[PDB]
Amino acid sequence: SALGKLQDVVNQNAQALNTLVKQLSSNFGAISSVLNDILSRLDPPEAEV
Amino acid sequence: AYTNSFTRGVYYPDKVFRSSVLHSTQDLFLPFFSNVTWFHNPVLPFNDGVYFASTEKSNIIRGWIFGTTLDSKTQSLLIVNNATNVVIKVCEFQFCNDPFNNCTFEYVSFKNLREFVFKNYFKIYSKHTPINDLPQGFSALEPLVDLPIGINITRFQTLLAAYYVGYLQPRTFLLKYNENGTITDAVDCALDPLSE
Amino acid sequence: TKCTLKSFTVEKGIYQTSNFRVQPTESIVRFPNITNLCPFGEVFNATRF
Amino acid sequence: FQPTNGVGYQPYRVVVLSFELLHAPATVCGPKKSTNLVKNKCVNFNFNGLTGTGVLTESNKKFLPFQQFGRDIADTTDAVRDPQTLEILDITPCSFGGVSVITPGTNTSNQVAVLYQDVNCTEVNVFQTRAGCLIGAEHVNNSYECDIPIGAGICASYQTSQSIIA
Ligand SMILES: *[C@@H]1O[C@H](CO)[C@@H](O)[C@H](O)[C@H]1NC(C)=O
Ligand SMILES: *[C@@H]1O[C@H](CO)[C@@H](O)[C@H](O)[C@H]1NC(C)=O
Ligand SMILES: *[C@@H]1O[C@H](CO)[C@@H](O)[C@H](O)[C@H]1NC(C)=O
Ligand SMILES: *[C@@H]1O[C@H](CO)[C@@H](O)[C@H](O)[C@H]1NC(C)=O
Ligand SMILES: *[C@@H]1O[C@H](CO)[C@@H](O)[C@H](O)[C@H]1NC(C)=O
Ligand SMILES: *[C@@H]1O[C@H](CO)[C@@H](O)[C@H](O)[C@H]1NC(C)=O
Repeated sequence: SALGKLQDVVNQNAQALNTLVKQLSSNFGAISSVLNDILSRLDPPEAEV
Repeated sequence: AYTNSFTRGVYYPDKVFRSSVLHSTQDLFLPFFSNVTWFHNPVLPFNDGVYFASTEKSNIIRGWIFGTTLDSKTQSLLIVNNATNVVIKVCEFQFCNDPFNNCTFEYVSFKNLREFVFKNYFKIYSKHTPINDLPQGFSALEPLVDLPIGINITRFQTLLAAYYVGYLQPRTFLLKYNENGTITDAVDCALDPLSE
Repeated sequence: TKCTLKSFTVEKGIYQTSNFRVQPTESIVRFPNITNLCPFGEVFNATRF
Repeated sequence: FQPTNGVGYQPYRVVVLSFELLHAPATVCGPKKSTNLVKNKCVNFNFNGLTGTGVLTESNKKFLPFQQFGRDIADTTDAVRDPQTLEILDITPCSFGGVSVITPGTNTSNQVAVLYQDVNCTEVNVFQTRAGCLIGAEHVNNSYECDIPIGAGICASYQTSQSIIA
């Protein structure tokens, strides 16, 4: 437990990367979090929005 | 009569496979240390789910009955084991108050603990553990059947040892998948400060 | 390199220019062995109408 | 119904199909084509439910009898059970990565050497380093001061008719 400083740098960067990745599964107010899914389901004009 | 649902009532909520990771999922689970209604006959409600269990010896418990009006007016599912096979039907029967039409569906194929979970279309989970008064401890439930019958249910009953009736609630848990993908332990994420 | 630097001369070094990316050669589709067929043989090849 | 009539009075058998759709999950669905299985190529798979692009390879993971997918610590698809023959395949996204252009100054020579980052250097005189796939530079056994840094301890330089050494 003396090496907390280095452990802290490693842990902080790991958590940043994991949050960045898990942002992929959010809708932000759109229909579906998958791109091809909206391209197939919704018409191009709606898919644009 | 009542008893205390210590730790039981956990079922693999989906089909994915995870190894040695602590997953955190929100769904309808049976709250830990809850109140189970000790029985040894009548109808019961179907609020949002059931934790039907049993500590049987000579298969006194045979089957279930579901449905809204519980007789001829709507359809009413019926699972039965008549010592041959589990003859499932969905025929809108005219029922008898002491047992022991269009059919949109059919099918024909103390030391026993047959834990079961039912919910809505219709899903079932089960687990058949040897036992020897509800034993503490932990055991997950594998999903053995799904039925796309679209029936509307609000009540149920039992055909004809003792059984118990939980009631699921929408509570977040914390599951411990082991390395084989087997749930080995869970933590009710709202039970008490330590658990939060 | 000359184009990304906006220059006609580049001093010695190592610059990053583009993004190597393999392309998906062919699509594939998989579904369980189709069985449990409908009994149309009983509707059309029935003895008596 | 007499057999010597014309086709006008001749009997006809009629079957009428009524496709009813109520708000139910549509149990009566048709067949689904299932192409052959190809491995070890960046392909665009669509298994029974899920889609995506990858490189399918025979794995050794042991699912449970009813499980279908596998996921990573970051909630990403990693293994799929072949719904026809129950063999569990992995999923490795086919390689991408940056492209760097090692060069002495244009004031010296027009020769360069490319470095594809993080590839097995068989997916594109051709050196394979711990950094990537170096293309266009001789591999010396010597060791001099680092002129152009690359990574993992490799350094390249323009030396003796001359060329680029790493
Ligand atoms: C419900 O649970 C409490 C404690 O959790 C217990 O004291 C009580 O007897 C149980 N039954 C009823 C009807 O309250
Ligand atoms: C159970 O019920 C089904 C449906 O009525 C019937 O076909 C079967 O013979 C029954 N089994 C026995 C042992 O009576
Ligand atoms: C089922 O019945 C309840 C009332 O008992 C009603 O609110 C609900 O809409 C019904 N659902 C279906 C699918 O019939
Ligand atoms: C996991 O599965 C293997 C397969 O036989 C079994 O031997 C082992 O006991 C299981 N549990 C653990 C913790 O490895
Ligand atoms: C660099 O360019 C200048 C022209 O501006 C030239 O006189 C000089 O010799 C060049 N040096 C080298 C090392 O190429
Ligand atoms: C590159 O691919 C070949 C053939 O697939 C393989 O034999 C070799 O081991 C690979 N290189 C590395 C570093 O894995």
